[PDB]
Amino acid sequence: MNYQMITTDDALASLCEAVRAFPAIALDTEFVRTRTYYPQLGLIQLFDGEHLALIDPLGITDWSPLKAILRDPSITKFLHAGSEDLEVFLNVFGELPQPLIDTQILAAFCGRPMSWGFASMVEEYSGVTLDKSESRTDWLARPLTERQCEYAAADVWYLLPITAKLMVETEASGWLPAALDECRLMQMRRQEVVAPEDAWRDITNAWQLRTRQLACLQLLADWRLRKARERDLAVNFVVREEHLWSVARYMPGSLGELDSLGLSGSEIRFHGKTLLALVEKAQTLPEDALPQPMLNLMDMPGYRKAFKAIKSLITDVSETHKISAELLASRRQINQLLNWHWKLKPQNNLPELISGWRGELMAEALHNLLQEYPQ
Ligand SMILES: [Zn+2]
Ligand SMILES: [Zn+2]
Ligand SMILES: [Zn+2]
Ligand SMILES: [Zn+2]
Ligand SMILES: [Zn+2]
Repeated sequence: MNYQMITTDDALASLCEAVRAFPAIALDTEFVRTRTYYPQLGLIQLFDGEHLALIDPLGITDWSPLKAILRDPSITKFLHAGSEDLEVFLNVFGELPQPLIDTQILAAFCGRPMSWGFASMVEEYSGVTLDKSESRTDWLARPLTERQCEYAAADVWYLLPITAKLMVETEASGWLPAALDECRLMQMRRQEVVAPEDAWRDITNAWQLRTRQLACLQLLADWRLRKARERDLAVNFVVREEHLWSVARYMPGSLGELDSLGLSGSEIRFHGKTLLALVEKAQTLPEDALPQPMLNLMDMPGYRKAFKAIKSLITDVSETHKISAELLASRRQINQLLNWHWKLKPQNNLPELISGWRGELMAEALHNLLQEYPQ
């Protein structure tokens, strides 16, 4: 297994010139989890069957050649368990590769766990036991060690042959259309960008607040997300989630009160004045500018009965179509459908359970079931 380190624009351009003739490439990335808002990318790996490249983002300035490869419809891009990879791709390229297929998703439609690990999959198809000794290392350290490079290279080297095997297995089972739609769905979700004004909607206990308190949370979460993106710090390193909620709930009027609420010395010295000003702003906001209270799905009449009924339906669909119930519907997706049914919150698209491949399988049954619960 021979790999090439690519750290210059010219080398990247040369690589892509050769790769463009191939029908598919295996991709992967390595990044570290720190306190930054955007993950710190340490490496991108690519393999077309002949060229195995380890691309060092620190040495690249012009990504154009690779972005061209990544959007080329004649080159199928493959990865395994790529949720985080999608995040990194959007941050460095501004767009996701297409067409892009995830072997973990293909395997799930073939009967494997939605969380089937790369090493396990490689063991199954190649009989090779991967070395995980370099999995949790510092991908930003330089130069990377030979062992690190080998680990990174193996993630695409062994993936390519498996992509061909799984594409055949998935097609042979009749689930390829569904698997590709599912891959598209994950990609669409990752592309969604949260506007600062909507940051509050993702705080899971925001529903417990009254109108004035919620107006405060909206302003606070908007400010925090913008600050996080400005400083490149995860939102909780700006102001802890619990602390931000407390400011919204208790509507403090002094720095002394922020201390009483538990905010740290750093949060107070850097953001105290701002937080208090946001509270005051919400306090003086005109009622016609206040947000509507949230409707806790769990407190809607019939919720528990409907949830149980849907779970039961999913089980029947699962046994009939010989597909995992977890793949058919997660708790998140069931709640998404019920939030839609009862119009408990704004949703951009139709619920996943009654759209795309899932809808084709059970939308009729789900709509029939929902007739038992008043909108
Ligand atoms: Zn060239
Ligand atoms: Zn080359
Ligand atoms: Zn990955
Ligand atoms: Zn990897
Ligand atoms: Zn500011």
